[PDB]
Amino acid sequence: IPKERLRAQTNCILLNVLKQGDNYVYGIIKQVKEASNGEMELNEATLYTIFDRLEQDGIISSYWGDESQGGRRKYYRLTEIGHENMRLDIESWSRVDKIIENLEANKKSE
Amino acid sequence: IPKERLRAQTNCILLNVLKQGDNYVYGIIKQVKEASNGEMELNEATLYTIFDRLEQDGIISSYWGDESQGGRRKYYRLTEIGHENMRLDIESWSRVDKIIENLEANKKSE
Repeated sequence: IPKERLRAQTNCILLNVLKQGDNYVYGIIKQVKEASNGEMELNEATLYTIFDRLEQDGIISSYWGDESQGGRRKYYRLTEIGHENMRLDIESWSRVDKIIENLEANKKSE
Repeated sequence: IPKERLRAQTNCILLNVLKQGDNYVYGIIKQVKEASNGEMELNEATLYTIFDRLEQDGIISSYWGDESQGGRRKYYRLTEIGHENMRLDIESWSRVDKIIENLEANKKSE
């Protein structure tokens, strides 16, 4: 319950980083540290566990980057399904919020 | 994934009904039908499955109502833990949204 809340919120934050453009682990981790004012310092193990599921479910794809450094670097991209699922999320959840303000309003009536 | 999104959103809507005051199945189902403009017509089986978990985890409590009708009627109440968990949710998720607008802003910088 305290770990389940986080799981969703981490996943949400990570996918929004990939919304800003394709990225690789440390690029993501440093961006998250920055935008969360140091609160959320992500682990590589955590990020890869989450990314390994997301890739399986077709929400993100991985590809090899430019190797003009003399080394491998895995980039991550938000797929088509993942863009769509991200849109439906905002659609569903704003609808929910309309349904809730209607229940707070049906109180005022009754 | 399409069923997991709903599970969370149903749970959220149901707990907000119990925010408006203690209630019993059909009172809840009719209120949800109303505030969702007929879209969400809940099943008793569904509602009770969800409520049986929520009660186990201590988020809601059940009690017997007034029996001046000559019949049993189970009411449901949002517990202390459940009020707190509902507050933390809004706390965490608005923070998340700050973290996201910061990632959409760190783009504009870079």
